[PDB]
Amino acid sequence: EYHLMNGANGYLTRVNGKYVYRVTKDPVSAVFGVISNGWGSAGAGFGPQH
Amino acid sequence: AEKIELSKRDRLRVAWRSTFIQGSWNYERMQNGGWAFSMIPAIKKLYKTKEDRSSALKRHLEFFNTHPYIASPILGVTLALEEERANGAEVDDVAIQGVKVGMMGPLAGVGDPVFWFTIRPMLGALGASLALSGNILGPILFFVAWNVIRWGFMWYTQEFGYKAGSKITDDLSGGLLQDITKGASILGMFVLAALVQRWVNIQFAPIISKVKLDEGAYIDWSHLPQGAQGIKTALQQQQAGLALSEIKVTTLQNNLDNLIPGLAAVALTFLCMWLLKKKISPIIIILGLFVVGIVGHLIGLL
Amino acid sequence: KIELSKRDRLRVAWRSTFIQGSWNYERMQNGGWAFSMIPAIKKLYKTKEDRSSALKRHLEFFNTHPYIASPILGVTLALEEERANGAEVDDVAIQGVKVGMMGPLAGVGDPVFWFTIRPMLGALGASLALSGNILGPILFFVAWNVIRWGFMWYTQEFGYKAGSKITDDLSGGLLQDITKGASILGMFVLAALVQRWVNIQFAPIISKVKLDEGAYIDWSHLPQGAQGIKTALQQQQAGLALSEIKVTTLQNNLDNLIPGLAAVALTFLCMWLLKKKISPIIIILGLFVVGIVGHLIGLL
Amino acid sequence: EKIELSKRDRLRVAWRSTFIQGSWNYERMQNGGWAFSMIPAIKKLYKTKEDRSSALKRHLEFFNTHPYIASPILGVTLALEEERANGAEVDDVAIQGVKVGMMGPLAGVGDPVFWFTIRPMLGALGASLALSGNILGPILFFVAWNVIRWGFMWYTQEFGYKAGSKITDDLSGGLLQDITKGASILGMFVLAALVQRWVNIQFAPIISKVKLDEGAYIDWSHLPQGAQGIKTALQQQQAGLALSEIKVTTLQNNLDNLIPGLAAVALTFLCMWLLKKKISPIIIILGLFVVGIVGHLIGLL
Amino acid sequence: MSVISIILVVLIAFLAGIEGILDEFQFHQPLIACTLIGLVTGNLTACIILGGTLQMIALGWANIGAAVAPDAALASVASAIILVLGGQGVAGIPSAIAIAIPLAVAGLFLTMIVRTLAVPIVHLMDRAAEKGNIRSVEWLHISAICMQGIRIAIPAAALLFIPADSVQSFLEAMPAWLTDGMAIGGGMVVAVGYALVINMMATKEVWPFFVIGFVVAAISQLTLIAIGALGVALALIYLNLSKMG
Amino acid sequence: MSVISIILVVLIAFLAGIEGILDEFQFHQPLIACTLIGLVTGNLTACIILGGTLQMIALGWANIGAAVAPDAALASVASAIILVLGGQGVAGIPSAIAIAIPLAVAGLFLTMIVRTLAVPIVHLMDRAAEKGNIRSVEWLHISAICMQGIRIAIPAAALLFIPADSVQSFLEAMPAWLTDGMAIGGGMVVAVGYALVINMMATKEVWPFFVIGFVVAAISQLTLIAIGALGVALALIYLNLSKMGG
Amino acid sequence: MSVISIILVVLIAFLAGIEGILDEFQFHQPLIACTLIGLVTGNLTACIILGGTLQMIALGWANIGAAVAPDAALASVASAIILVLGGQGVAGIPSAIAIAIPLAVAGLFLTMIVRTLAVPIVHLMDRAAEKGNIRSVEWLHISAICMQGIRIAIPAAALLFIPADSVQSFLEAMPAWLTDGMAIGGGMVVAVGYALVINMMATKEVWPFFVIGFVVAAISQLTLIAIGALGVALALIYLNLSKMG
Ligand SMILES: OC[C@H]1O[C@H](O)[C@@H](O)[C@@H](O)[C@@H]1O
Ligand SMILES: OC[C@H]1O[C@H](O)[C@@H](O)[C@@H](O)[C@@H]1O
Ligand SMILES: OC[C@H]1O[C@H](O)[C@@H](O)[C@@H](O)[C@@H]1O
Repeated sequence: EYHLMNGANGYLTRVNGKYVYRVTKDPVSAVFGVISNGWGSAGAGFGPQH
Repeated sequence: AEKIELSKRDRLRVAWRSTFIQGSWNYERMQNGGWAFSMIPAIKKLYKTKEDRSSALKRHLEFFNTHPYIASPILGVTLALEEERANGAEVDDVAIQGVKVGMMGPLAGVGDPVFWFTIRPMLGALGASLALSGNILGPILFFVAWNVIRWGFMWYTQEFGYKAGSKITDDLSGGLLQDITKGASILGMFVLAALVQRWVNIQFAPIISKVKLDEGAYIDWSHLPQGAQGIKTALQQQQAGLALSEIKVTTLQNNLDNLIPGLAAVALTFLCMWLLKKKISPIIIILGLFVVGIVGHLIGLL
Repeated sequence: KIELSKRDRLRVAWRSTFIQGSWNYERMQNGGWAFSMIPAIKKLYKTKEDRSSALKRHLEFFNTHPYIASPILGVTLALEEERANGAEVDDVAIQGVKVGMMGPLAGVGDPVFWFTIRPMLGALGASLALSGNILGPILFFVAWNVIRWGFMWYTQEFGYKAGSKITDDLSGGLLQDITKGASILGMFVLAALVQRWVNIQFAPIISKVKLDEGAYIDWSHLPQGAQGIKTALQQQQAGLALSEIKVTTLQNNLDNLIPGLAAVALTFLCMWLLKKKISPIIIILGLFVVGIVGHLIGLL
Repeated sequence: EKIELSKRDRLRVAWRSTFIQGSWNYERMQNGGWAFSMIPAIKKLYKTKEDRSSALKRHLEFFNTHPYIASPILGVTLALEEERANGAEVDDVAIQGVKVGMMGPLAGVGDPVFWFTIRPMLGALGASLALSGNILGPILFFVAWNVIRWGFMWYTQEFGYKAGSKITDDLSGGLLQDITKGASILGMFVLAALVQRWVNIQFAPIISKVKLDEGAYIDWSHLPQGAQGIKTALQQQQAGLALSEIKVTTLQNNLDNLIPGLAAVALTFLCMWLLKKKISPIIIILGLFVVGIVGHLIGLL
Repeated sequence: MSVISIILVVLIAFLAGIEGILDEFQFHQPLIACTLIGLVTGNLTACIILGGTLQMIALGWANIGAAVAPDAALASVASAIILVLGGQGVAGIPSAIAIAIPLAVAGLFLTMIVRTLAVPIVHLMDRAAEKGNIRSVEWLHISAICMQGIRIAIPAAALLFIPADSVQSFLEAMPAWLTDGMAIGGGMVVAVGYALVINMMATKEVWPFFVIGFVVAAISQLTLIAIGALGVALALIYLNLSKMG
Repeated sequence: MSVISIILVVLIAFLAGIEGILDEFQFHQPLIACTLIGLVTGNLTACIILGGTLQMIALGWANIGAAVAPDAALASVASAIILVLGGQGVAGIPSAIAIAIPLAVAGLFLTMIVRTLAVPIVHLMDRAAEKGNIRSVEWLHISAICMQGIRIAIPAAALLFIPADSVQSFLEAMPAWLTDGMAIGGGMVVAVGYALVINMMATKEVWPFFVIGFVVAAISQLTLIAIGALGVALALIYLNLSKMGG
Repeated sequence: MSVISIILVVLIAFLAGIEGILDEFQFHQPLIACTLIGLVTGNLTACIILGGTLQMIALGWANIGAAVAPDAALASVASAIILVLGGQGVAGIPSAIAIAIPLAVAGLFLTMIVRTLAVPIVHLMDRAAEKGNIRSVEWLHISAICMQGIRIAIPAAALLFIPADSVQSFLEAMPAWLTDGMAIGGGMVVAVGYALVINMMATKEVWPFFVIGFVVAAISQLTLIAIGALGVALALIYLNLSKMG
């Protein structure tokens, strides 16, 4: 129904109340996703920082 | 002999105390205890008799935020400017603050994806590939490589900022500071808008209409050919535009997306901006967001 | 000694809501202007000697956006109040100001009101209305009426306070940045509308081609029982054609250059015809005629 | 005694300038065409063979530029040579100086406007009608392209002949720098688009083949039977359910997840760096073929 | 169904007809006319959705200087009346829209008829102004407004009391050659108004923005509100950069 | 089990707690914390796979400018303690992971409280530096570091003196509508995270770029890298035009 | 099949070869070469569509300063000849395209060898110019043009005079490790020309437009004409804004 949380690979839900973690990404695919998200939000930096 | 030069030992202990730049992390003025902790040996060496150590500490106890690893260049520049200010009156508590605030932003912006989002994930994956097989070599290599890279970067950048001190300053004193600030603000707004649109997830549950579609506007599964050509017919009508079900369901999310996608996200972001401008703590806003999530799920809104 | 109190200006502004309604092809919006100036003519003039002349001068051609016409009314009222006291009869300054700010103000009001504010408010209201919420139409009506009345009253007060001095304000300044930003936004939105709101879809068929035996799904050697479904779906996702006969349309070939090419070509033809001093009624009737004949010959 | 290079000979030169290529070699590119175009001028201006050899050998050296924007250089050279013929102004370096001066910028402003701006639009417009069976497409393409080309050549040649030594002054920082800047902007835009779309370096290694949990694939073994099964599968796919139990991920997918056309721009930048090292494009093209063969051999491509 | 409901729907149709040419209160817009019709006829939520979808369709339908836009007020009123009369309150919205759209034959032409019949009204206004009769001018203006209102009121009243013999004429109009030809000709009559307003504003500096807006209007990823916001942002950036110079 | 192992585990937890805010030696990372706990408690090999899986999950979990990241240190220590307490060294890894991931509700807010309440520490630092005592600052910084280390030292010590199932049982005892509400509330904390920085920099001449960036974020054609490159190019063009006009 | 048709096809191939290097009349472009070949030997529309598809493929295929572009003229002429010879006037167009695309082997290398074979021609031209015999330099230029035409005229005649004959260029010329590698290497040879022309014009002021064009070229929603129009509009806006200072 809902994904309670998603890590670098896969995501976490509850099945019949029990918590399960399902991995749906290869380690190199997880690294690619992490790099893509990190460098796709890098532009939001460089700011005054207060 | 009266120029109180900073020896290699003093710079080395400044770099060593740089490891603790965090630890006294605050919200009102983040990362001040680390700056003072790093500057303590410098003030101890190049200031004496305790008549004005309060002034130097207060100067080095203001707001300062940046990436923990790429902060050594700022420290080297500040050490050079302070040792030059011990004899030559150049920084009247207005140049060092200016250079600090100038390099806080862009240096953090370049250090965040390089270290947290490029080096760290690759090193973690390399270590975990060995760790998944029960090999201590994985974690050992991860630790050693990360420590070597981080310490080497800090020492290299600190030493470079010491030599280039009082030279780097008169490169941002020109038209390179306003330009960098303006470009950074433009790029930051452009990317923050996309981040707000994409990464803020607000999906609305309520369903408005469950109407029955008119005849000829949907795939009538009762009259489909018996196999073989049935799939051909179904796929060709689907490609034409016919619906897959007799009942057409309309959702509030569909209407809000027809207006413009991400409207709820931008409205929530503007509300958060207003609440922060009203001097409300971010902890309160985060707890409130969790509470309204729970309530919205309870009432069927989300 | 004529005062023209705020009540009279309020009455004129209220009557300016009916600037249209007597809309005719010979002299558009000419009756509404006189209707709105009726109370000012009544108050300023007497004994019916110059009332006929006043109605004559205000019954000539005058066409502009209904909402941005309050500045013209205010400047006209200021001129009339000025010439009523002191006998500074002009009969050409009033015409000069009426025609000077009739074209540029229409061109700055048409995009902002008809093509920027109205579609935005309508989409905002329709988003809620499609969910069955009464707040959609209510918000649309309230916001539109508040904006329109506030703009009308503020601009009427502006045009009367300035007076003949507005000719300096005409050479802006603010009126030049507004006329440029509105021009940019209006060109953007009008291009989008021409792309999206003009339907010239053709339906002739260029050719019917039997594809080679590596392109269609070949619904004769397919598996059965939910295996055929999977095979067909994977083949379609790969890129194989649904049917062995490939049908190529003129519309598809035209969209290979840029979508909406016919729409922009037709709109440029319409601009060229309009610049030739051709009434839009003839162009609209001709458009209906060409649509009919294109349907007859199979082009449309 | 003035010769004056009558308009008929200028028309002949402009006509012969259509064959600026044809003797296109790798050593002195487009030089035989330059000499061939200059031949009538050498015939008229010079006589008795005592300096015809010198005039030819001077116009037989390196000359590389866009074929269409070469009429300005042709007219400037015509004016300079005509002026030198009557007045004893032997330079042998002023004409070479202006040739090298106009070699670079004129080619850089002519290549994107003609080959990568006018030609693709004209070709697309012609092909849209050609794809409909209407011969008006190719006819319009031919007529428009040739009219534009001949008009540009004649107008620019006449302008360059008129501004003999004033070419580098009447167009030095005005509508030359403006035309150069606009053409550079348009060419960079269109060339980036062409690099993205026209260069195919699609890799084909398989990163991983993972198995999905019992909430993702369509599960075509417990599907309903008959027309109901097709409906169920169709809406399950529309929901977002995976079509197969195995989720195959390739290197191309991961590369596109960063930005599509990454390999294309990387290869283009590598070619740029190689060219800046003074490596002839023939070696680069042969190397591209070699790496294509090898990459298919090792399965990388 | 009650006589009070009939009076109310006739009255709101008359108001929509007035506002079709007044263009001030927007009572002729579907978002208001459809909901007003539904409010006084019982079913209200079934008409608000119809008004919303019609308003989605009826965006960019402005009257620009003697270039009349199609189906100002008759589309909304007729669709709402048809929907309330025929049942299927929310299920019949596509049918109501499919009957409302081809009203360009009955919605665009008669407004031009009224606008060309208003010329003698203005002639008589000038004739009265010659004698100085102030009251006659306003009387003629009000009568012109009332005639414009009844132009829309009459078809609504015809629709309430259905002339079931009109089925003989529904398909009597020669099919395809007339009905579909007029339907496909009605989808391009907004081009005249768009061309006129583009002629109103055209300079060497704003044509590239027209090109940009035409290009970025590709198939269904950006809503009209997104395009409008993009245009506003581009205009603001251009004005700021112009001020910098 | 043994006492010396208990002090060793507590000390490892303290190191992980201080390095969860220090972020230098990565002693808080699962790859190191889980390995150290497995080494000091006996079974070491069975804890390396736990660290590997948790590090695979925990990539891209870094704090970015007052936007704290979940479960930096507490997840690894709690998972290792749970794994070693309940036996099944190689079979209990999935359960340890499924308990680690929802430990955000106990780690993120836990570090946020100490992070917020460190402000009076710096206030006292300023007050003591008003006179010029270096020792007071050098004492207060270390006390803050140790105080943040206690944040992870305490729950790890408490897990060793509690039944080896309590946290798991508690986590699966939730009303099952609380989890959905928490999930849909955690998808909006990025809103306030971005609101802070938007308030940090926002001017009349950069809001149009916000509008343009919001509009061009349409559904699934342009990647985030492409949007960033577009923003950089637009910024460069704007700067060039501003300089040329001026 | 007629002698006149064969002669005219060979002549058209010769013209395509000449304009392949001349690049002035564009007789080498598919839109013209394919249409002329089709007009000469019966089926004209069938070749017109094929020329249209090839022109859609052959956009951005220009030679830039010793960076030759693939299949300037040989692909179009060979595809037209194979289409007219093999029947299937419109149905065989995808097959003709699939055979024309990997003819880069026969096109690029065959024009490169001719281009390096013209250096001795220019040496003879210099030798003749040294004697002052200006009547021979033009003859050598015409001979070079004629050989550039012949390099494409010959393969067309070879294709015409052989329906299938001995297919060894169809069997052994494709070891299935060389034909596919060469096919995938032929899809990147335009990168050398693109890199050269980008090197020709590149400043820190125009690189952001390169970034914008690269980004805005996402997967299959904007056509190339739209991208070019966007570039022209952006250039005009930039020039107008820069001239304000
Ligand atoms: O713009 C000219 C003006 O002409 C008429 O008065 C009406 O159609 C207005 O809506 C329009 O704005
Ligand atoms: O990016 C700014 C900087 O802020 C804080 O110091 C920490 O969260 C760092 O991890 C972060 O990099
Ligand atoms: O631009 C340099 C120029 O070099 C050669 O002459 C030809 O390839 C031309 O097409 C090219 O334009």
